[PDB]
Amino acid sequence: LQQVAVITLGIGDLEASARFYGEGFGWAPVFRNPEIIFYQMNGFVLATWLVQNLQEDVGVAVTSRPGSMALAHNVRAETEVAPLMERLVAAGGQLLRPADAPPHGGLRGYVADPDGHIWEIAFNPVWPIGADGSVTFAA
Amino acid sequence: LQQVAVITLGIGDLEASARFYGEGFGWAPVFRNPEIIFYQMNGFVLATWLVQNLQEDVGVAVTSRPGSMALAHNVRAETEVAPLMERLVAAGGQLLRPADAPPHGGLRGYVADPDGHIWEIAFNPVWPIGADGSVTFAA
Repeated sequence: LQQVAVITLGIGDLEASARFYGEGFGWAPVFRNPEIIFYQMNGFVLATWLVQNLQEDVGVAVTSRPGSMALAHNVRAETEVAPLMERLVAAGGQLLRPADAPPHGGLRGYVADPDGHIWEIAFNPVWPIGADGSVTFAA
Repeated sequence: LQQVAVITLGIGDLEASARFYGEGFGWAPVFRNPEIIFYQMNGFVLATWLVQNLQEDVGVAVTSRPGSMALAHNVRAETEVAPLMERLVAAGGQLLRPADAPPHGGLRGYVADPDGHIWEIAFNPVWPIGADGSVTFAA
């Protein structure tokens, strides 16, 4: 089945990460200990694990730097993009691209978390957002 | 709201990537063009976009190498971990860690896609998997 159970991001400091996701996104953890934090998302779990521990679990050297990837958070109105991005920046985020209209229409910007993981904050009215998140592609 | 709308992975070759996700995971795209492929997942969309295009959209230099992250796919029985991993490897995946029992119990291994993005194939009976994916953390 087409499923992702957990998105795990390697991080360097739990407090800094918790600040970004908690004070920036307004998310609350479902689990937390000195090495990992879990947030219940729309169909899966987001985990922020200290890099040393992630690397240890994989068994091979895993870089601490962000990679070729971006996670998008879609909002319900164009007026929500800018405000949310400001909140992320105020919570330790690094502004990468101020919100503007992408080729595929709508409005989107980019902000990276404290560890460099890229987040796209976007308004894309073409893709339905269900009652409890659940985003579905639509032509 | 606690939501991820899209997980975008930067890739170098669509055919190689499509082979891994299609022949390895058995997933089918909902959208595809010469630069990007979208797969409808459990509450969100997985996108594999040519790195040049991803970098262009963010506006800043974005590495082509994988980063400090891992995506997990949870199976419904311990006997499914090994077979699925073999299929991923046969589809171009790189075996990083043969399946074994992690500290938190269960069974899990790691295989990276053609571009280096790390996938954990795991059996974790403690976390419920709903009718259409939807994985939820449970103590």
